[PDB]
Amino acid sequence: DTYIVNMDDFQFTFTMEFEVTVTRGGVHKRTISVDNGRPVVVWDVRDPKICKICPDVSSTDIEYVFLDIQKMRLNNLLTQSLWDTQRICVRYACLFLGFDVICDVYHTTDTVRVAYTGQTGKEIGTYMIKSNVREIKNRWRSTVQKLKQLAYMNATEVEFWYNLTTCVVTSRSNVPFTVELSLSAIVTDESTVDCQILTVKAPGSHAQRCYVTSSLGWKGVVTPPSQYRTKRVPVNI
Ligand SMILES: *[C@@H]1O[C@H](CO[C@@H]2O[C@@H](C)[C@@H](O)[C@@H](O)[C@@H]2O)[C@@H](O[C@@H]2O[C@H](CO)[C@@H](O)[C@H](O)[C@H]2NC(C)=O)[C@H](O)[C@H]1NC(C)=O
Ligand SMILES: *[C@@H]1O[C@H](CO)[C@@H](O)[C@H](O)[C@H]1NC(C)=O
Repeated sequence: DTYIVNMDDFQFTFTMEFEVTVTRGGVHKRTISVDNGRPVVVWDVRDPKICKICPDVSSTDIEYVFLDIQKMRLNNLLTQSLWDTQRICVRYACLFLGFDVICDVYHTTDTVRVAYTGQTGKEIGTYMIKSNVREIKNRWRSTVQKLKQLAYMNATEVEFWYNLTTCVVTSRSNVPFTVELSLSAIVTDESTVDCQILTVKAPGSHAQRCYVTSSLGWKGVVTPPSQYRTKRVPVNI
């Protein structure tokens, strides 16, 4: 019931990263990521791409409005007084602890990098986030818990075969991870708001192990290479 949801909203700790990039020539981008992972919501230069297990983000939701305001702010900075730069980016990296928030705020231009660390909003930018912590946590908690579980080793799919050895690792989480062969390699990182597909191929390789290392704090192995492309899960090693 509502009572228990409230307590869980408070107790669950996580981070959200809001980022906006504005470039001279009309190319902008707004994104939301959680737990310092890949973006789960992307607005490209329309409607955003929103991860399937993400809450809906309408034009009036706090997340959308925060990013919209930052975008307008950055446009102003370019037009007003930043001609020594072709682009500007702002990033709010916020920790939601209880109903408190600590954000590190980063601004980047061609020649200048700025960081305001440890902002609590108690500077205006963080204030808006701080003032809406309960709503944000309530909206995102379930999404963030699922994203962690989807990052588990046993939710990770691995196609490790030989034709020329290839290892394709698929994850439905935004949690970062790396894929390494037991070896000259080619590494491909394809990602959408919904999944990550990391492929490592080494031509003329007879590597017998494909390792998967997760930011979540785990490492697993798939071995030996198949002759066919079939999905398996990494084994703790
Ligand atoms: C899937 O695996 C998890 C445990 O996976 C490990 O721990 C994760 C935190 C992550 O680091 C993974 O990559 C690791 O491989 C299972 O969850 C555990 O289940 C046991 C008993 O079943 C329980 O005592 C633990 O508390 C659980 N771990 C936690 C804290 O989540 C989960 O059951 C597995 N799911 C399936 C389908 O088997
Ligand atoms: C396997 O080799 C064949 C040609 O012999 C090629 O068409 C195919 O793309 C290869 N598959 C992989 C996994 O590289």
